[PDB]
Amino acid sequence: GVAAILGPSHSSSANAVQSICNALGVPHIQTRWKHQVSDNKDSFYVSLYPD
Amino acid sequence: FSSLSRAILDLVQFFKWKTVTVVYDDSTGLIRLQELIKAPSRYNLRLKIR
Repeated sequence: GVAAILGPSHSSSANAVQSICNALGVPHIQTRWKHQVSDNKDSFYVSLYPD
Repeated sequence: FSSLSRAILDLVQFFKWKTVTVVYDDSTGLIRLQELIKAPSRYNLRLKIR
């Protein structure tokens, strides 16, 4: 148990992380740019990275 | 879509086009077409995208 995870810096498993987080409701914070999937209706994520 | 891009490029050249526009849906189409997108380096092709 935590408040939130810090995302791994590579998109491949990053998607796993994210589809985990919003699946179990814990907010997710990402640092590395990922491939924005156009219709990923996830809602528990932000990214400090310059978009 | 790699080899597809080669074939498309062949078709383009066979028609001898000297201008063209590529249009996609979402940015993934880029990856889908990168090979053609690399047209200008080899032959005289000007292509644009929207």
